[PDB]
Amino acid sequence: TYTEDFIKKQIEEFNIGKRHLANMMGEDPETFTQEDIDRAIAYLFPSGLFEKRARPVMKHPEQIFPRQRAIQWGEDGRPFHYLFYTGKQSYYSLMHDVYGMLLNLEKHGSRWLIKEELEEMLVEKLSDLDYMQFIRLLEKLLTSQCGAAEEEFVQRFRRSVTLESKKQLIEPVQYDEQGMAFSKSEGKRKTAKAEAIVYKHGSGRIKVNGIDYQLYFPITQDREQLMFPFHFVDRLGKHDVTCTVSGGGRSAQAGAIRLAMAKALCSFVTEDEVEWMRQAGLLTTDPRVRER
Amino acid sequence: LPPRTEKMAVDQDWPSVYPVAAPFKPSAVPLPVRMGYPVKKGVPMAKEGNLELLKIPNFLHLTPVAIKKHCEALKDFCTEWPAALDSDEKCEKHFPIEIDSTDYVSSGPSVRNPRARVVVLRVKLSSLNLDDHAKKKLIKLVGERYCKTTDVLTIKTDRCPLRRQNYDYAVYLLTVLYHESWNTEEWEKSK
Amino acid sequence: HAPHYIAHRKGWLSLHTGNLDGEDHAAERTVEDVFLRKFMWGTFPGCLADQLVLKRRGNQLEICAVVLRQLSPHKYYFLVGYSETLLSYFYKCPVRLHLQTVPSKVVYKYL
Amino acid sequence: ADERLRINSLRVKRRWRLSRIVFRHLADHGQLSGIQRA
Amino acid sequence: LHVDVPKDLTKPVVTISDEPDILYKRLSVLVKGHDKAVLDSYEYFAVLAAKELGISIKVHEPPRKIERFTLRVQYEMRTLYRCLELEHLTGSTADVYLEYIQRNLPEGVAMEVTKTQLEQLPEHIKEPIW
RNA sequence: GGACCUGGCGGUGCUUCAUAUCCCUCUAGAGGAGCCUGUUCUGUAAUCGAUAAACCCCGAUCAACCUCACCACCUCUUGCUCAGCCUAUAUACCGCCAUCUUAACCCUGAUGAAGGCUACAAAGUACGUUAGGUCAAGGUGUAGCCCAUGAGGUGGCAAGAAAUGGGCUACAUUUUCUACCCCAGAAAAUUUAGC
Ligand SMILES: [Mg+2]
Ligand SMILES: [Mg+2]
Repeated sequence: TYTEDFIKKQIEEFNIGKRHLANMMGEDPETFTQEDIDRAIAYLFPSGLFEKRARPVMKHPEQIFPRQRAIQWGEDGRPFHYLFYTGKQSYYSLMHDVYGMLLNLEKHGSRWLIKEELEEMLVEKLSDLDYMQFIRLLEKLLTSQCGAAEEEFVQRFRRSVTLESKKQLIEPVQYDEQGMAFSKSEGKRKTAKAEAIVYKHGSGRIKVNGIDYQLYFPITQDREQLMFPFHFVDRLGKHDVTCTVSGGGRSAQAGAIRLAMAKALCSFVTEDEVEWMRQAGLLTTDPRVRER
Repeated sequence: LPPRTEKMAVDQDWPSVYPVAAPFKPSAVPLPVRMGYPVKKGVPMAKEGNLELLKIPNFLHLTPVAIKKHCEALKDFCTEWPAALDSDEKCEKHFPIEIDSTDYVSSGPSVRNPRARVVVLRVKLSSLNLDDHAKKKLIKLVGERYCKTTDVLTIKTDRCPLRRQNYDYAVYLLTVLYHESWNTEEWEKSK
Repeated sequence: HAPHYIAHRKGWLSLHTGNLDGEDHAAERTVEDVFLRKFMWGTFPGCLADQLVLKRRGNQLEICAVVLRQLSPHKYYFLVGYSETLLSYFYKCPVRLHLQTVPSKVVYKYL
Repeated sequence: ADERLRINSLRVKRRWRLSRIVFRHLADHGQLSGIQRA
Repeated sequence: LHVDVPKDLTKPVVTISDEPDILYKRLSVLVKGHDKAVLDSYEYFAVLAAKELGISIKVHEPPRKIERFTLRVQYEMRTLYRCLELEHLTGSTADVYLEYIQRNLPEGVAMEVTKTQLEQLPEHIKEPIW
């Protein structure tokens, strides 16, 4: 257990160490920031340990120490909160506020806050059923015609689902010396590695290692694989492709070229079409390779 | 006894505290640095007694101020690149031959490395005064050592133990190749 | 910490280039490490709080050891001098010691 | 070596020089440089 | 030292010889290590020294190599790279820079310095023998 | 002897479902041919034996007059070096595999044994074992023999039957040969594994 005196001292040592590190790096201590602390500690004490928390850290003692101690009543003994004797003053105060807003309204991409972090916000342990009751009240408040104060109040209790997998990197459009717009991309299948350049305008000519695609790929299966990207988005005969493939075999080279052309063609199509290609599996590297 | 970090001022000359590469000394480093995967409801371990901080190759003896203050004193040992050689275009004009040699720095009692003897001479045939027959003969004689795309002849010598001996061997090989390319045998008449 | 944290949470006690790709004499370095650890643990019996750190830069050989405060400082100085000279004439390289005394074993957790 | 070669001309973890058990013991402790188990 | 300072210091003796200095077109320093953070810190150190000594430096990262071997119990070794190409530096500048950065080579990191000296054709090869 | 409380039932059957291992489902073999072979039986005075140790001379392959083992005759010895021995012992120990055994508090019942939950909430909160195998990728000891468990000479030792298990070869029309590296021309039931 960490006494408040202990945390006070550690704050002092952190401040003096911050000025010391600022002196060592030559930066001005007055404007020296926490990002500077992290960067300087990484430089002075290099560590490639994969666990980021196992690497050297000099953070402000407030973030490190889990010491908490909240006083609920004064010297006279009177509790500060009017719901103290319930034992869950924070939770019931929140419920009271929500019910009052619901009364007022009656007179007139994201996820719900999970139980443990609701406890963290309230700094009070709570059960499953009361959490369900609170979530039901929040849903009821959403159902009503929530005004401003209501929906930022609800937004206090809604986290962000930052797992949007529609994050394909659209290659920038480049321009050749002739002024023609194009886009370059890479792809890999087994040991085959391909790099394709797709032109914005063309007549459907594909050149594989300087050779026509029907001559470089005698087998119809490879030609169908080269078709799949352009056909999926209804632009066969509307682009020119210049690709270079190396390594692997016939099927691996065809798959790598397909991936490269799809990733380069992402530039000239709409975001919806990019998502349709992604859901069709045209923009994912195949990770299946020979096993030892 | 108390650590000497307590006596260090906030405006000290840090390079004097760590003049050279030295291990992490928690009684000498005035930082409250912590490192270690914390336990449940715990904190990363403190520096005093931390073997993990002692295992890092710390760069405390190389700070930006220390680096500047060192390389400012080391300027006296340097010479100036000839300003006439502004780019590689004139480097390949005034100094045709390129000699590549490698040194290896490992850690141990022995400084020897078998790979330090290799020498690579690179010269563009266009820099050598060869007529049509001479260049044909030299190209056919060298074989794959000549790359047609780059017009460069690459002679790699590693037979001799030392490196000066291999450099001399490469020079002698180039000398013979040139002289024997500028020679026509009675045999060479009827190509 | 378990062995599967050697590159995640734990580190490497001995640090040398010999094991890298293309570098030679890995087995020689390992044999030197084995003897060096045995000789330190026998020259400082019950003193080392935790394992050594055997660093090597050029021909240098730094033993960054962590010991206790139980022996008298005179004995520590005598042992440092003896072991330094013995190892320097042992390996024909400039060996060095960096003893770090701690009040007691720095326990991390309990198993 | 030279003498025996002349007549002929006319005609386990040995990589690290450790016992196979010991190499596991050393490598688990992190003792070997760069030998991380994966 | 607030008052007690060395009054004068013995600067080392650097004599300007008469023999012409060597010229290096390129100098590739490939540093190999088991740790990426050490290589990044050493890259910062070397680059700062190169900028201050007037040397032209360019850094890149050659691909990492993996040695996997099974004794079942399976072990792995990582080799990460950082390549520093210095360009257009004379013999003395290159020698002093290399001495500095090799004396300050961190633990567990090896180096492979490739020097490409510029030389002239031998006088024997200027004209054919008659 | 009356009434009541806690049970345990090393519990017994059914009911409902979780119901994964394992079957069924899929793929390829194995049943044919020719060889070499492991085991078992019987045979001889003897051993059918073993080639980091023979022969070979496309690939392989049998004895080889080889050689160590064995049978029958013999010989050498203070000799190699206070000699020599591919002897025994884990039924000596470790090393390694396998067998088997194995807290407090607060309320309720009249302050009895005893009991304490309802969320639109009603008292509950805080190791041994083994005549075990393995001395072929490992060690430490302990005993044997020493005119013989050491060293040599002479000759001899050639094996047959089935019943079963495995291994090596070719086995094709979705084939084969040439040019090419894919638009050509000519020929002709049981049962073992895996996903
Ligand atoms: Mg036994
Ligand atoms: Mg027989």
